[PDB]
Order: sequence, then structure tokens, then C-alpha cells
Amino acid sequence: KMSDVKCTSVVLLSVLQQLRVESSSKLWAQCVQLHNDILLAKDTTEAFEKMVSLLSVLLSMQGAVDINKL
Amino acid sequence: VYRAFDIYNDKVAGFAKFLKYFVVKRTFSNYQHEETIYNLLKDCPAVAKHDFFPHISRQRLTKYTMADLVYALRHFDEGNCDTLKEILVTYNCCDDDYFNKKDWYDFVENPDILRVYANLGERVRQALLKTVQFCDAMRNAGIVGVLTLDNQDLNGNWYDFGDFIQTTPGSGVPVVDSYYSLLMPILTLTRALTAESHVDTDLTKPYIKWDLLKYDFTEERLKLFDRYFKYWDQTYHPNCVNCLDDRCILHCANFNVLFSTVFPPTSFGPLVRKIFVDGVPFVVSTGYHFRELGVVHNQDVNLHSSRLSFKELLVYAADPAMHAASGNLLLDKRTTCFSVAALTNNVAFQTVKPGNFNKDFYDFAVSKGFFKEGSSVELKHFFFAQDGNAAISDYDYYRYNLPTMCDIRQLLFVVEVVDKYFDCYDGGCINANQVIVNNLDKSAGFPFNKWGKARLYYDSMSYEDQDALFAYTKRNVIPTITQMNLKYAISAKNRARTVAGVSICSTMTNRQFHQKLLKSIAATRGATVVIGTSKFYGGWHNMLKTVYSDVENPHLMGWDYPKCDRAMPNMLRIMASLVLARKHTTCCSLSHRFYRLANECAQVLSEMVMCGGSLYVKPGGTSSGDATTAYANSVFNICQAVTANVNALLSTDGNKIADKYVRNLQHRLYECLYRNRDVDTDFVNEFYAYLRKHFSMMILSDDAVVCFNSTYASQGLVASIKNFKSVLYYQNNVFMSEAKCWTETDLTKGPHEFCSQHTMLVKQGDDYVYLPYPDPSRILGAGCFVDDIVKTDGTLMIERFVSLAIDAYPLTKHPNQEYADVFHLYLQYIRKLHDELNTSRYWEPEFYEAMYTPHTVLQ
Amino acid sequence: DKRAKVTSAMQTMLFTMLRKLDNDALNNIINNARDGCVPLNIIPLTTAAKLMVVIPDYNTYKNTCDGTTFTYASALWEIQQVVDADSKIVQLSEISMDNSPNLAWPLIVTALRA
Amino acid sequence: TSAMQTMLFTMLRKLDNDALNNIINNARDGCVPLNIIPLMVVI
Ligand SMILES: O=C(N[C@@H](Cc1ccc(O)cc1)C(=O)O)c1cc(-c2ccccc2)c(=O)n2c1sc1ccc(OC3CCCCC3)cc12
Ligand SMILES: O=C(N[C@@H](Cc1ccc(O)cc1)C(=O)O)c1cc(-c2ccccc2)c(=O)n2c1sc1ccc(OC3CCCCC3)cc12
Ligand SMILES: O=C(N[C@@H](Cc1ccc(O)cc1)C(=O)O)c1cc(-c2ccccc2)c(=O)n2c1sc1ccc(OC3CCCCC3)cc12
Repeated sequence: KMSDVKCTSVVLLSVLQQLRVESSSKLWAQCVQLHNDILLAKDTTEAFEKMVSLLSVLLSMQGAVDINKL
Repeated sequence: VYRAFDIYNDKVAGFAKFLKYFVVKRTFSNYQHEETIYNLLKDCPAVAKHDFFPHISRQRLTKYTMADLVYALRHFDEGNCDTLKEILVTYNCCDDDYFNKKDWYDFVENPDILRVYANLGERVRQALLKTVQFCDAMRNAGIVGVLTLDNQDLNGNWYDFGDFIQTTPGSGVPVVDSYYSLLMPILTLTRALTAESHVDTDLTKPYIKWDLLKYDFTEERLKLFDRYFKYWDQTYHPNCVNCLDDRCILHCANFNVLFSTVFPPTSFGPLVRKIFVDGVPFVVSTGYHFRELGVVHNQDVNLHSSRLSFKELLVYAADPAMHAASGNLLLDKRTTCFSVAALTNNVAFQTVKPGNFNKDFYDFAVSKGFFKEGSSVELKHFFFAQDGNAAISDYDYYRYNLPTMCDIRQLLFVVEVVDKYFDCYDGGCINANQVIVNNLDKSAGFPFNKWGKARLYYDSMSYEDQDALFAYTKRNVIPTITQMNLKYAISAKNRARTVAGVSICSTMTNRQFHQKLLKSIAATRGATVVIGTSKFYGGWHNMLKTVYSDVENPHLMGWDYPKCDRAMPNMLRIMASLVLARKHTTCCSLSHRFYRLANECAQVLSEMVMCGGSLYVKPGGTSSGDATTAYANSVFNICQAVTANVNALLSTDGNKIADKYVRNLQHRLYECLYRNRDVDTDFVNEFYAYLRKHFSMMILSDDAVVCFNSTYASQGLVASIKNFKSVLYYQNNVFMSEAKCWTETDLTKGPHEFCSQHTMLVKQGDDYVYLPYPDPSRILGAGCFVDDIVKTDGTLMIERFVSLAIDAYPLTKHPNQEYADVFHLYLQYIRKLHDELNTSRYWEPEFYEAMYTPHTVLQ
Repeated sequence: DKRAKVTSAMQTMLFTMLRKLDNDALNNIINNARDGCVPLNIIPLTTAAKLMVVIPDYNTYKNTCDGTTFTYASALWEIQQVVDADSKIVQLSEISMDNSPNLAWPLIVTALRA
Repeated sequence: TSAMQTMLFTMLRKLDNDALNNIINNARDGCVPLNIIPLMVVI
């Protein structure tokens, strides 16, 4: 399950960058580090924890795309 | 034991390793001859103490000589580099356990090796001074003979006074062509002239408080030359304006590279002056202080001008003088690159977005059985992202560019050989109305990029203004500005990528200078340089058969240049520029051609870079935005190849070369190198002919494939892979590991990879041909992810896929079924995309068949 | 047409860039040369009244900008308006080794010649 | 422009990974975190 998680992380940053996350140097650097790690990842478990970290970063921000509706 | 030697006599010549404190040796005539010469040359403190005992006792020598250090650093091989280790640890340059580290030898990895080498700098500089003292005594005592590196120990003491012959006193003339020439590469690697930066050439005293307003240093340069290269028997022009030919320019620019490391870094770059326009005072460049070409003064300097014409304004806008004078002093601590100033009140940080994943294609591909967990075709190429401090991090890679001094006598021969490779093309100056411009939308550089692309300026200027501007550049220097940005790319690595936009002023004049030659090379088929030859319509097949010309025992080979665009020394780039300008023997004079050379050297070699929001100084390297960088790379590529063959053919013992013609080729190659300062047009032909027969090159910018006679390469008559590693170490300051180098023994399977493409012999029409195919991951990677300009219109998506299908068609012939299935997937997807929206129809395989059949070369 | 507009833009840029350099400092530098010719690198070094320092981490700040004044380019400089990579204002009391993980490095330290 | 997030969440559902769906369900009713998960919560 390599391709699915990598594409998911790519689109996850695609979403994050649209939430104006560029404005935070530390957070954006961390997100880019996680994304590049996922893309360079060769093992599924590593991709999983990095993906959940990135998703938690995305989902912590309130006022973003509604999640209750989905 | 094996010790390096530099030998040239009536039977063998070269610089290789042969077999042979208080050193001793063992004839009556020689013993009497040497003793008399020694007595006449004893009171000089630059020679080692000698004793008369049938043996010539030689007292208090070092374990290794200067030749070993020169040879070891010039033929570096991390597999067998012991002799280098002993010298470094012996002389307290580092610790023995320092070699437990990984990549200790590497320059890019562990750049602290530079400090270790620099610990030999003072030791080497002391050797230089002793040589002048030694040569002084020989001159006074009337002695003639050749000074050889092997006869000087690492402490500077000379010995072995046997080759010399007596003559009338006060008229001695020593020959130092071989000594200095072979030693130059180590002078900058060890920073020999570091001590010259202190008050009295003492490494225990403060740095000289150079006057900030000084720029000339011509007298300082002459004094430096006179102290170290006193008997270097060729006039040295501190300012290369005075040279008589490009062979002098290379000669004198090489020295200026070494001498510019002692002067303050603030004394270089454009020299400004206060001029008045209609009474208002500007600050403009009325000269330039190159680290290589010395001081150059513009000849058309005008003051109190009533008004500024369009041509005049372009020169002033491009000049960084006004930009650097109006900005704030900048102290950037992220980089070690000298910073001139900041042009804005705040530093700007720029980031690289992620890739725009295309779900539609991905869901289609998986349904067709792709991406099954465990297949040989997967995803390995992605649009990587970058954080804010990436551009400056990318720019800081220029720290790999170091001042490199070249083996001038060797470079002056390689240039003649490299010149023959370009002797089948026509070129020269052309007017503003004969220039053809492709891709007018290229950025015009800073500040011109504020108001449009190169299309705007080319439209505004009349043919006369362009002509005068070109004529202006033939008598002055225009130091323009280049702007570096970040670019989106698909790659298997997260390294950032940048594209440089050179100033429009520099591109306009360069095209009028090189366009005629560039077109000639691009329109030629069958030559060593293959640029502008399409792989389609059998081109790949014809290209390969040209490489395969007549090589007797062919194997293929390939290599790479680590950090090529960043680590290329300035001497080799200047050399490449001179080779290209050799066609102007009728459209330009000596003075005219020098002011042309100075313009590229100030525009695309050591110009000022507007990175981020501030202004820095580029130490060297190539500019991706220049049009001639690809062709200049080819000259650099061939020069490195010819240098490898010269080092290969001179570092191999001539006694063990069973052939007779080759041994004669070796002996005469040495003569034309370190003797015979005239260009021996005859011998240059034989070597060029010899290379073409046994070392056939298909060269495109910084990438090459070589069909080389294996037997000769095996026994050292032709460059091998190790030879390229050796050359890059001491002429590029980079370690080139074999992990990225490939060699192939069977020609049926074409080159392993050339310009990022693979080869496979396939059957078409009862005939076997070569087809170029890419790595399927790239083809799939470029389909899944797109740069976000295609979403506006589906047509752009179609053209993207067809272009990928064209390059994917050869996979159909691959033995692997997964690979062949890739092209069908793209064709089926194209059908779907075309459906939603005889051989000219891109939705049938016949369209993609014609692209690789020579019978129809129609475009 | 386009030539006219680009000419106007270039003239405007050159004249605006002149209204912020001419001074007694530059004139003094120019008249101290052999023939009023000087390296371009030393003009902003010895004439600029504004200094920008981009600080990557905290060790560099210790080692360059401790206290409220520092010496660089053979001159005394006085610090004002330190700023982070997020472009927010930073107070001199916030620059400490224990607080260093919280700050958005690199830091832009601006200084006036004094 | 919200389609990107809808496609994101469709992909997340398609993955059907335990941790990701766990966190998505947790945030379903509004229980969301504030900081990056190390390699604190509300309610
Ligand atoms: O940037 C490029 N490719 C993308 C991917 C891509 C882009 C467009 C496309 O549909 C398909 C894939 C990437 O690797 O990130 C690219 C693509 C192409 C290309 C596009 C369609 C058909 C054939 C070639 C391309 O031609 N190029 C690029 S980067 C690039 C850099 C130098 C270059 O030199 C040529 C210029 C013209 C002749 C003289 C030398 C070309 C060049
Ligand atoms: O260097 C390349 N790619 C870089 C990225 C890159 C580099 C430079 C650049 O600005 C843009 C992107 C990477 O993979 O890391 C590259 C990629 C591709 C490629 C991309 C997608 C799909 C298939 C092939 C590619 O096709 N190429 C490269 S370098 C490269 C050099 C020459 C070239 O043309 C051939 C044509 C036939 C005669 C010999 C010259 C093609 C070529
Ligand atoms: O690196 C490249 N060019 C260099 C050197 C060069 C190469 C060939 C040439 O005569 C002239 C100059 C340059 O001028 O900067 C290069 C060139 C070409 C090219 C070569 C011949 C004819 C047309 C295009 C080129 O096509 N490319 C490059 S770097 C490069 C990167 C990506 C890329 O994607 C394509 C690959 C094929 C499928 C669709 C996406 C293409 C690509």
C-alpha cells in the first residue's frame, strides 16, 4: 500500500497549503519534512505514522473545511 | 617501492610511478661531474647537504618528495591512497584516526578536508621560495638544466645535480616549464599563498589592513609574480588586456587566479566612478577588476551628458552600481558567500508547493492492474516540497566552487586538441538582423524582469541600436545582474531546483557573437558533439552507429560530473569561451575579442546574483539561463575527456607499451606539452586522429557516451573510468564515485543510459535498430502528478500525454511485459481523453510507429 | 510605444534610486580615490546608514548581536526592530537559549550606524 | 474550490486505515486536537 499513502500525503499538503499554512515557518517546515519523508519512504509503517502526524496537523486547525458534514 | 617521477629523455617520456634521510646511491665520470657542480652550487641555502661518500651521499632528506605529493593529489584513488595519508599525518595536517570517517577524502561530503589540505600550504609555499633561491644560485654560477619535481623534497631542499652541465658563469638559464606547470594545481588546493595576507608574510601576525579604496594591485601582482615565478620564462601581463593572443590570455589569467586569493575580496568586481548627467551625479561602472583578467578600463567614458539614449539607459540600468549604492549593508549569516547589499527593507522567503496529484489517471491505471503491491513498475518520481530557507540553502551550494589554478602547459595543448573537435563548423559575428530568437518568453533578468520578458526589449530596440550595443560591448565592460528563482520539477530526490535569468543586455550581445557558431553545431550530424540531433526517425540509431565508427575492441562507458554547474573552475569556463570565439578571425581583432571575453566573464561567470531580496556575489560556475552554457559544457566535457587521455597516456610507463606507434605518440605528446611553446599543428593532427580511432565520443552538455578500444584502455593507452575520477579531483574539487558510472561490454545492448534514456536493440522491417526508451517510473510519475497549469484546459493534458506516449512507445518492444503494458495504458487513456473531448492520428499506434522509422523523417 | 514605456520605467527607476544615495559620505569616498574610481563592494560597506542581519539560530545571535549595540564593518551599530521569519516583531528580552525553540528562525536584526 | 477536500476525504475513506479513521471519527463531532502529534487534546 505504497502508492495510496503517498498520493494521500501529496493531496494532504495540497489541502494544507490552501489553508494559508505558509504563514507559519515552523509548522510549514515540519509539514514539508513529513511530506518529503513520506514520499521517500519505502516501508508502510513509517508512512503510516508520518501520515497520521500530518493529518493531525491538518485537522487540529479549526474553521477549515467542515468535517462534521462528511 | 613506487615513487612518482617526471621523466623525458631520448627513449621514454611521461609523469608516472616507476620502480626504484641520508639517502645514498651509486660512475667515476658522473661522480666527478656532480661533485664539481655541487661545489660551485653549495653555499646556496636552497639545496640539500651532500657528501662525497664512489657513492653520492645525500644528507637529511624527507621520506617523500614534492613529486609524490603532486602525483598523489593528481591521481587520487580512494582505493589506493596510502601515500597521501602518510604525508598528511606525517606533517601534522590531521590525525591518523581522521581517516576512520566516511567520505574523508570527499569535497562535497566533509568539506573540512579543505582545512586539512591547507595545512600543507605553508610547507608548499616554502618550497616555492627555495626554488627561486636555488635557481638564483644556478644562474649566478652559470648552470643550465631542467628542474624536476622529483628532485625537490617536501622541505624544499633540492638535490641530484647530475643532469646539469657547466657553462660560463653568470649566464645560467634553468628550464622550469615542467616544474611549475605540473605543480600549479596544488598551489590553490593547499592555499600556498595564505601567508601573503599578513603584515610581513608571517602566519603569526595580523592581516594586512588593506586600504578599502585600493583596486589596482598591479604592482602587488607583479611583485607576487617576481617573488615566486621569477624565472618563469614567459612575459606575464598582470592585466590581460595587453596579451597578444588567446593563448596568452589563458597563460596570464591562470596566474591571476592564484594571486587574487591574497587581495581583499572587496577589491574585486565592478569599479565605479562619479559621472554627471545634465549636472546630476550618477555612479556607474567605468572598469572592472577581475580575479582572472586583472583590471579593465572602459574606453567610452562620457560625462555631463545632456540626455541618455535608449542604449545608454540600458547600460546604466543593468549596471549594479546604482542598485548596490542605494541599498542597505547586508550581513547574511546563513551563507558564506560574500554579500554586497540588500535592496529591500525585509528579506523575502519563498517556498515550493507540493505536486498536483491527478487522481483521475491514478484510478484508471489501478483498474488496469497497475500499482499492484509487488510489481517492478512503481512510483519513484514526485514533485517535492521546499521550506522557506531553500533558495538561500540552494545558493549556498556555490561554496563548492573554489579558486582552481590549472596546469597551463597541459591546458594550452588540450585547447588545441579540443579546437579540432570544433574545426568542422562555421561561425562568426552577425548583425542584429540575422539573429533568430527561439523562446522569446525567457526572463530578461534583474531589474529588466520587472517590466517584461525578453520579447519586449527585442521589439523595442531597432536593429541599429542592437548593432551599436554590440559594438559598444567590443570596447567596454557591462557587468549585468542575474536573478535566481526556484523551479518546479519531477524528480526522485527532494533537492531544490533553481533557474537563473540572465540579464537581457548580456543575452543580446552574446547571440550576435555566437549564434552563427551555435546554429552550425546544432545543424551538423555525425560529429562528436550531438546537439540538435533528434532521437526520432532513426536518429538514435544513427547517433549510436556514428559512435561505433571503427573501434576495434569496443566497450561503452559513461560517467557524470558531480555538482557540475556549481564546481566548474573559472579557468575551464574561460577556456571554453575562447574556443568558441576562435571563429572570429575576420569579424574581430585582438582588442575586440578581449572585450568580448571580459563581458561573459563579468556576466555569466562572476556576476552579481539577486537571490531572495538581497544581492550576493557569485564565485563561479555556469548559469543555466545562458544560451551557450550547453555548448560551453560540451567544450568543458571534451576538455575533461582529452585531459583524461593525456593523463592516461602520460601516466603509463612507456617502457611497457609493446606498440611502437603509440610510444612515439607518447614521447611527442610530452614534447608538445612541456616544450615547444609553439603550436605544433602537425602533431595536433595525429593526436586528434588517434583519439577519434580509439576513443569515439558522443557528447551532449555534460553527458557523454564513449565507444573506446577496450584493449588500449585496459593497458592504459586511453582514458578509463579511473582517469576521469583523477581529473575531476584536482581540476573540479569533486570526488566522482563509480556508483554513478557505468561500463558495458556488449554493444548489442546499447549505452546503459545517455541523457536519461535507455537503449534496446529491436527488430523492425527485417533489420535490427536501436530505440531509446525512458525509465517507466518517470513516465508514470509525470502522469500522476501535474504542475497545475493543465487543469485550465484539457488540450494541455492531451499534449502532455501524447508527448509521454511518444517517449513510451519503445517500451512495447521491451521483454518485460509490465513495461510494454505501460504504453498501452497511456494509449488507452489517450483514447478516453480524446473520446471525451492515416498515421497523423495520435490515438493509434501507427502514429507512434513512424516516430522511430528512418524511412519517413517528416516532422 | 513599448520602447517609450520601458524607457520611462528605466528613467524613473534610475532617478528614484538616486534620491536615496547622494550624500556627503559617498562624495567623501569618491574624492579619496586616485581618480575617483573605487570598488563597488565597499560603497554600501562604508556609506550605508542601514544594516540588515539575518540570524539563523541563537548561537549566531550570541556571537554577533548580544546587548543593544555591536561592532561590524569597522563601525558601531545600534539595534532596533528585530523581526522573525514569520515577519512578526521580536523584543530583545525574548532572545534567550531557553526561549530559542519558540522563535521563528531566522531572525532579521536591523541596525543604524552610530 | 472545496472539491479538493472532498476528494481528500474520499481517499482517506478508501484507505480505511485504523488510526486515520479513528482520528477522523474523533473530529467528526468536533473533538479536534491543537498541535502536531509527536513521533494534548480537548475533551
Ligand atoms: O520540465 C519538463 N518536464 C516536466 C514534466 C513534463 C512537462 C511537460 C510535459 O508535456 C510532460 C511532462 C518535469 O520533468 O518536471 C520539460 C519537458 C520538456 C518536454 C515537454 C513535452 C515534450 C517533450 C519535452 C522539455 O522540452 N523540457 C523540459 S525541462 C527542459 C529543460 C531544457 C530543455 O532543453 C531543450 C529546449 C528546446 C530545444 C533545445 C533543448 C527542454 C526541457
Ligand atoms: O533530468 C531530468 N529530470 C530531472 C528533473 C529536471 C532536471 C532539469 C530540468 O530542467 C527539469 C527537470 C529528475 O528526474 O531529477 C530529465 C528527465 C527527463 C524525463 C522526464 C519525464 C519523463 C521521462 C524523461 C528527460 O527526458 N530528460 C531529463 S535530463 C535530459 C537531457 C536531455 C534530454 O533530451 C534528449 C533527447 C534525445 C537526444 C538526447 C537528449 C532529455 C532529458
Ligand atoms: O536538459 C535538456 N536540455 C539542455 C541541454 C540540451 C539538450 C539537447 C539539445 O538538443 C540541446 C541542449 C538545455 O539546453 O538546457 C533537455 C532537453 C530536451 C530536449 C532535447 C532535444 C530536443 C528537444 C528537447 C528535453 O526534452 N528535456 C531536457 S531536460 C528535460 C526534463 C524533462 C523532460 O520531460 C519530457 C521528457 C519526454 C516526455 C515528456 C516530458 C524533458 C527534458
